[PDB]
Amino acid sequence: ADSGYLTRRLVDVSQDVIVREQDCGTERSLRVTAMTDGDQVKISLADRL
Amino acid sequence: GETPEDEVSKNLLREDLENVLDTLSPRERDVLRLRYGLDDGRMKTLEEIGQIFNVTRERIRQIEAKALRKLRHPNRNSILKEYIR
Amino acid sequence: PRFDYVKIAIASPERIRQWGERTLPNGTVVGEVTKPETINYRTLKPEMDGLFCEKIFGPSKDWECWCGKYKRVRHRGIVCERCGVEVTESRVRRHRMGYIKLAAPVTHVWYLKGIPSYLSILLDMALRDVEQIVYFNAYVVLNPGNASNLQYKQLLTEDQWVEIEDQIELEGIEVGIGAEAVQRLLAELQLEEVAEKLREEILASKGQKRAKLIKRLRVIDNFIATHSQAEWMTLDVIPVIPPDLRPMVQLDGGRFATSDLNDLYRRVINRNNRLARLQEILAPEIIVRNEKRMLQEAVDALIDNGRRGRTVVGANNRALKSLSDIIEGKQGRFRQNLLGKRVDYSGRSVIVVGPNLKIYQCGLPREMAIELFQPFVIHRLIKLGIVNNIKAAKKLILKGDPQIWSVLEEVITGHPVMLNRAPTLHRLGIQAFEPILVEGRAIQLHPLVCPAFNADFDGDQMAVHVPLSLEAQCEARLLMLACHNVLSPATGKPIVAPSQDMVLGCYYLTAENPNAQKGAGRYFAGIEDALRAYDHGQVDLHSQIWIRHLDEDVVTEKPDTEVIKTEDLGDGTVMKYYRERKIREGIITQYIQTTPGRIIYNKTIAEALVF
Amino acid sequence: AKVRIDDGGDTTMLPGELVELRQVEQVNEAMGITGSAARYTPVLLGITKASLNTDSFISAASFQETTRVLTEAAIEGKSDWLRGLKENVIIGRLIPA
Amino acid sequence: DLIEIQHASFHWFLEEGLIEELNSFSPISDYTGKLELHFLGKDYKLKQPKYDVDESKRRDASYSVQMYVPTRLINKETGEIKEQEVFIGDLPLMTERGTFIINGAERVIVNQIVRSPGVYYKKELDKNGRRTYSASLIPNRGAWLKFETDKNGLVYVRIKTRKLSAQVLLKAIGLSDNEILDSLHPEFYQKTLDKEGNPTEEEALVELYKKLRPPPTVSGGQQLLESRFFDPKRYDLGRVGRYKLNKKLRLNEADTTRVLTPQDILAAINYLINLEFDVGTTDDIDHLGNRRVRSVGELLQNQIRVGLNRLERIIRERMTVSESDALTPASLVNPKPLVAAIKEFFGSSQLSQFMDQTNPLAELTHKRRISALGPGGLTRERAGFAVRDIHPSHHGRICPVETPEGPNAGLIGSLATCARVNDYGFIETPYFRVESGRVRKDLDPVYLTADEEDDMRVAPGDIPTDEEGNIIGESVPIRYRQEFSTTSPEQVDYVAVSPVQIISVATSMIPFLEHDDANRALMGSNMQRQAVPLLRPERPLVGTGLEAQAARDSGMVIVSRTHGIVTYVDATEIRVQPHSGEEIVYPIQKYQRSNQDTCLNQRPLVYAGEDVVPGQVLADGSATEGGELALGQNILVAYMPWEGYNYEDAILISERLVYDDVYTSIHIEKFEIEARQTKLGPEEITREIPNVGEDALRNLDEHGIIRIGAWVESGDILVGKVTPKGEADQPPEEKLLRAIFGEKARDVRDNSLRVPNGEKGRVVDVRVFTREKGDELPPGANMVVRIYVAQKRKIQVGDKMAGRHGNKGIISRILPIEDMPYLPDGRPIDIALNPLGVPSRMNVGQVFECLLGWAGENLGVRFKITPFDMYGEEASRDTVHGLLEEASQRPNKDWVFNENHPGKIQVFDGRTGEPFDRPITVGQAYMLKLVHLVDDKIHARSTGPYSLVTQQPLGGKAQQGGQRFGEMEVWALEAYGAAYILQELLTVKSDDMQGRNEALNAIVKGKSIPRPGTPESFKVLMRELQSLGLDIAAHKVQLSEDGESADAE
DNA sequence: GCTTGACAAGGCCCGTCCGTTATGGTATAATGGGAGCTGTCACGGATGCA
DNA sequence: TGCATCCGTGAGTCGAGGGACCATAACGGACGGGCCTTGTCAAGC
RNA sequence: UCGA
Ligand SMILES: [Mg+2]
Ligand SMILES: [Zn+2]
Repeated sequence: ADSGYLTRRLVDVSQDVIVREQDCGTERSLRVTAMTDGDQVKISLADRL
Repeated sequence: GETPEDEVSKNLLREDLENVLDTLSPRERDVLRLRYGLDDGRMKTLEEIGQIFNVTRERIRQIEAKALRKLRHPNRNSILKEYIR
Repeated sequence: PRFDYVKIAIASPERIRQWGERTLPNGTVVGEVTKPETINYRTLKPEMDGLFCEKIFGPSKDWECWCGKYKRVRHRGIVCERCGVEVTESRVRRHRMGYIKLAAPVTHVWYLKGIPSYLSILLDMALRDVEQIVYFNAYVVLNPGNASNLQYKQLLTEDQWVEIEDQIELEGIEVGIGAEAVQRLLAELQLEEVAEKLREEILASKGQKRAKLIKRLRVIDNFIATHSQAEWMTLDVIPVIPPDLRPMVQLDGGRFATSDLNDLYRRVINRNNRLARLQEILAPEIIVRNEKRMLQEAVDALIDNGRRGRTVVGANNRALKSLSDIIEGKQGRFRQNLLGKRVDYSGRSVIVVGPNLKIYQCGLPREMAIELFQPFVIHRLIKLGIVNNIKAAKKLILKGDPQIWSVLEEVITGHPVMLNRAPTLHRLGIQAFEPILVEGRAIQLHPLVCPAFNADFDGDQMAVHVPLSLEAQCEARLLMLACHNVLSPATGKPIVAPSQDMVLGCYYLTAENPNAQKGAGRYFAGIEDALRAYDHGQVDLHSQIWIRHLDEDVVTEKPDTEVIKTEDLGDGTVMKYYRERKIREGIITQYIQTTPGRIIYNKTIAEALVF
Repeated sequence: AKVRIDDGGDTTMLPGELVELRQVEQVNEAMGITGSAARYTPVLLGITKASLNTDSFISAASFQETTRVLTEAAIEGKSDWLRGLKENVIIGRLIPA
Repeated sequence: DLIEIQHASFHWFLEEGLIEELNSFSPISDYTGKLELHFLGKDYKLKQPKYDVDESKRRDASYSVQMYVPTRLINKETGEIKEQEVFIGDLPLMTERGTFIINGAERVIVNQIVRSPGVYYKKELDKNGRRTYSASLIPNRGAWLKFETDKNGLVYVRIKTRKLSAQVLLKAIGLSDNEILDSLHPEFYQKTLDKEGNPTEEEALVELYKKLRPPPTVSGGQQLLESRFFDPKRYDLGRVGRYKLNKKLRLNEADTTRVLTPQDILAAINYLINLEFDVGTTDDIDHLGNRRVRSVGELLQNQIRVGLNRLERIIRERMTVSESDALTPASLVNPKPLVAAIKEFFGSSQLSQFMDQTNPLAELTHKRRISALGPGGLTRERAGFAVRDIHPSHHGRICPVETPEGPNAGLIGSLATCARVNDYGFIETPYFRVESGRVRKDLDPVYLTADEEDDMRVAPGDIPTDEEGNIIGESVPIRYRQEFSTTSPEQVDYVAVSPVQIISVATSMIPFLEHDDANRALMGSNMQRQAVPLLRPERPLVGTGLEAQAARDSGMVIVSRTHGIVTYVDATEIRVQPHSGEEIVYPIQKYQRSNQDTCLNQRPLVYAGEDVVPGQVLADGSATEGGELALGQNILVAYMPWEGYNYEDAILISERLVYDDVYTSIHIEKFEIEARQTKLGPEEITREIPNVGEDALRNLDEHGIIRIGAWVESGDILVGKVTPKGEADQPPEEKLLRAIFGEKARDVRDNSLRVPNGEKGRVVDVRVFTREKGDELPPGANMVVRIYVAQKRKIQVGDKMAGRHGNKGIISRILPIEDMPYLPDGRPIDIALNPLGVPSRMNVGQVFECLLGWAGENLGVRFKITPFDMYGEEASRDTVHGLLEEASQRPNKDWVFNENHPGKIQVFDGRTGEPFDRPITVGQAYMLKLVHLVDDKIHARSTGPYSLVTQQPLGGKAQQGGQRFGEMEVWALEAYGAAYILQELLTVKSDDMQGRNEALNAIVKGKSIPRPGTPESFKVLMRELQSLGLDIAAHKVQLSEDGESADAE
């Protein structure tokens, strides 16, 4: 009952997100690294790229 | 309300009832259409067909008596056989 | 038709009566509901004034009026001069709306009791202050001019107004009560001039109450851009729903199945006809004030039952269904009739595991396929010349002839069928299959699509859907087939894979049994020599077998590149010994120590990836 | 994606509303050729708050608080141009995806 | 006896419950005082019923009796006594099985658990502040007393409304300043007496009326406070409310039970003040000592109480308008508001549930359900995590295993085996006394009523004991104050009487319960209540021994009572003679319809000339073998994977289970038709129906109704009924077609009762109930025909089968006996189960059951193993492997046991004849056949009925409904590229009166058309928003034209 | 190839007949209503209370 | 101007099953005879 | 209420 109401709220907030154009021409980027949770790693850099 | 199974076959009845009427005479087909209410949405009596034509009574009755007699014979009317409900 | 955008606005009283009054070839219009009577008790015909009237909403039967003498299809588009019912179709009753003319104004419950109470924002009052004027609990000053101590829009109690009545100041002091004073307070507003009055109060001496004047300015600015009036928030004309949206049918036992909208519509007209009766015979003012308070509560319970006051009930002690309680809930018109519908050409059954089959193929029983593909079988029967119509085809289907199942076999070839299991978490819970007629009464599902549907064979039922149009068949095949859904949409990892019973068959096949060798340490000539030795009783499944394999791409657990136990033959030829390989260097030959179970596994990938 | 604009005296934009950050830079760059004013503070909305502050009143009334969305849409006079999903399902047309 | 919460509750109502309600209702007076009416409740008649037990089920009636009381109508001035018996109401009686018959359907009354009346204290922290203590004086019926205590020594009284000071209520009831402080520490009461004033006896009733009812009156303040807690017939503590007041507050007075004593309110304040001084106990709401249960004797006492109050208003409205004398007392009592009060409780209340009659195990379980819902219990939304968990006080009272999974997980419990409810409504458990480390198993138990928590030390029934000497173990695990500990055996006080005392009567039928998981034992107890009665049942070989007690208490087993000699036995009756009018007849029902479409057949067991004993089985039921219960069959099993036919919880059976009538049940369906009264003309049942020839008029006896014993198939005519029509609105196409061949249409319409799709069987009961025959009919009906059709269903592909350990599954393939694997003696294998589901769900007891039943197969001894042992590892492994060695010592059976692999043998393949590489565990499993058959899950629809408003297809198997394409199903197609499939599913398949006609015409003609119209559900929402006062419309944005579009017209 | 007198069949039309139905009246005196809510948890505004 | 209290808003998807009384005048459908209207039959132009 |  908690996961069903969470899935419904995620649909209506992102229902009009359709890929319409091919390119926009931006210059910003997102820096991604290895997801390390302290001592051990969980997601490597090869799995995020 | 009526189911769409009876409204679809009502439209298929028009495709087969007008098939046996096209093989008749053009004067014989005109009598059966305006009498029962085909292609106009309104039922007309026998005297109103006699006033738009130059022929008086007792002719439209014997034309329909001749039109209904030839359709009962088992000749060129084999598709109107299982329509009896 | 085709439209492009939908616009919603506040309905003016001239707009509500536009839907009510309709043009009729006479002197006056007849589209007003004046009586609370619905139908007659003796005959099942409605009355000439009421909520189910035929002179307002249209004829009950097709091409037949209420009084008689017009019951043919010849009269189309005329109005009977004796009764007044237009001779037309019966589908016009669900499109015509009547209206109820009130004798006193009534505030809308969505604008008063709502959040953040837009009626109290425009009046510059409080929530409890407007709620005391409405429902007749306090008086509001409408003209405090030429008075000693009086303010504009000041609440007065019942004991405070009778003291000013003894003092007549000595001028004209006008007060008001009910919605007649709120409508007068909204009609004398200054929406063009109050907008510039609040803008000079924001910049000078803002304080903590700057957001209060900002929120009031947003409501005033909306009434100038939309060209609306502030007095339209009170209701003078009440619209009426068409009668097919409040249906009144009779059950088998003789009782009638009415709706809760008919009981809420009757409470408005019964309290409106009593108010017109009390205002005619010059009733005492304590009875007219109590009658207008119940008229305010009847419309507010009709719009939103239980919003302001107590929830009214009927015969059963449940809550009555108002106009707003059919669209907001989980069982409303949005979440049960618009976003989700019950479809035709559908069915369901339990599922069983079908082995010895393929992907994109499902088992479909014969008595369920003859019902889902029923318009497709009937079309093939007339095309082949067996029958001539639908009545000859439907009698041939329900009879049970063996020629019908030969027609159904030729129809479903190439027709995709979408399979579906509730609940649908991800998008791979609805996949299309090519059905085949199987023996039994359950759906033979493939075991490889079982992690996709999250289906287990302990009571799961799956819904069956059949497309109709030619564009829907090409979308179910090119985009929704089960063979094109190997990878999951969440990650990049596949989900079509051996899961439970085929992993144990492949783990035992490529295992190492150190007791049942039966001929280990034998040299065979290639891959095909070991497959021909497994059909005989030569080698077991886990025997140590040297296989001559000239390829270098040999992967194994704990791989190595070092060479141990280097042995040199004659004429310079050196043997390169490994842990699992045996290469004759100068590469001449190469022997691989393996099991015949790993050769059958490696042969299966060769005949499946190379075609 | 949204921002809370403040100091509005030229464009009909009261301080306290939530508009997209791309729409503020589209009107500020279009007003720089004339010369006017002003500031805006970014806000973080939830998944149920950003769903009700959209440009469509049909998509917000079918989700949650039907009596509150239709009251705001009737007073402000909002208009739905049937853009995006969850409207053509209710209308009965093809989805734009 | 296992049914004592239903039999002893209705017996208390017939002698103590009905007498107490009529004594409190009497006497009544008028407005002037002319006459008085008083009843004599302890002399009622309770006359004979009208119909039989089996007759009331087929006649659609209720097994009820008429209630008559003698009534003396006296007058004050003139001396006259009018004695006359007046009819009171219709009371349905409890049958011999413990059930009621309401409208021909058997119903039970589920026992509802609520909170006990009394005072309960609770430490509450509303915020990060001081410690506040609250109170709640709960009565049986009336208003509540909630005493709270804020900071700085302020104790308040809240009587739903705003709170008020403690001195306002304590002085208005009548008290002095010296009678409060003498029985109170009074230093804490000075902080709440400073900021409260000091009111007198009359300076507190005025201020109490000003805050509760906001002019004050000196007479209005006394009538308001007395009507809440001191007036009769408006406030009741109950017999158990007086018991909980004298225990918690330690009061000296007792036996008040009617009026709230003002000295008890002073004791509740004194206990609340002392909680700040670190003395006193805080009560628990989930403790079973504070939670009561009520049954039919208590729930019926509240329905007559609210039914006699409606009768008091009419009895006072008839003795004032009629100012004349000489009137009969039989006309003063109107039975109509009291008849409708009893009929609402048995037929329209939520707590009166439909009885599950699949097998005798579900009938016994449904009469012992403990549900926390009902009119006065809890709510489905108000249930939290604490109320659904297991309390430590549930040890032996409520079953911790048997509960339904899903929505009602923990709210609907089940009573344990040895549990018993006393007269106060608390569950009790028996215990044996232990004296100096010796279990005194010589006398009766103690039956502790959950008072062993803070006082006694209780050991379970698992400790090794000696033969009357001592206890063997040195460390005995016990439970003391809801915590487990191991103490000395000389320090314990009580011990349990049985190891099955914790589990219920349905969980106790699972052998080796200690080896199975608690999650799969929850499913194994629920699947046992869904097993159908087979044609020839068979007793289990690994039974627990408790099946014989559950068969006799179900009520479907004929037992002897006379200790006589059996004389005559046939298939209908058993005639014996009693000895130390001597010929009694035991009737035997043959193929009676149940509530869940099963059979209730009884078979004779005894023979002529045999001595019987009181308590001996004379005739077993449908799902009952000789003596014990039998819900399934003992057949061979093998834990081996086949070629994908047992992949994910699937079952592979053989063909031997089909032709040997194994898992073959009889299902009796019932059809209904009625010749009602149409206002155009009366309907009658004829044989000459139009448009039906001789293809369906073969089984009618010239009356329109079928005969007995006629084989009906799908599509036949059971009752031929016609209905007159008066339309006369024929289309011009049908008028031309009829004018050619003649055959003018009649005024009747065929409304014959027909057999639904996928239904067949043999007709066994064609009982017709018409008027003028001695039976009552519903209004608007001329002839009521009831048809009972019985069919014999074998086991097929798609049926759901399960065992006693939660290993459910669905059969996917029925193989012949030559394809199944076979044992080395040549015997084939019936079921080839999958061993992969065993170690992932901890189903170890099903391996112990099949390996022990295989030892009992070769020996023929029918072991009875009780759960919850004995020596560790010497009682489960060496019992099975030790008894398998004894079966291998026979000279003909040497292949049964092997030394290398003990619980395995060598199995040969049936197709190729070669042995498998590894040995496979075989055994005799006990599988059941559930009610989830493949015939009840088949549904399909092309085009059927539609809805009334939205014009959408309906939903339901019995009314040709369509499958719902919900919101989660749209999101999958929206995530796909299927835009044309989404538009097709929403327009031409639902809610379009025009688009459905053109789409159906396109498939028959062969040319599909695009562009469907606007759906009907959007146009309904458009008219509903316009009726809310919102001017909503659709426009067009075309060039120099902004016009509104007409979607409707 | 069409036409005319004759013989009933039946739908509206216009009277009365009686069941059905809306409306007004009855004179001792009578003068503030009952039926539940009291075991859900979290968040966001709106009062109101110092 | 910040801290308590109260009210309104949400809380999974499919399927099966069962379920006071009376007097008096106005109003309207039913029945019946008269009047054209309409369908049909046998010869004769 | 009962199935997933
Ligand atoms: Mg499953
Ligand atoms: Zn008319």
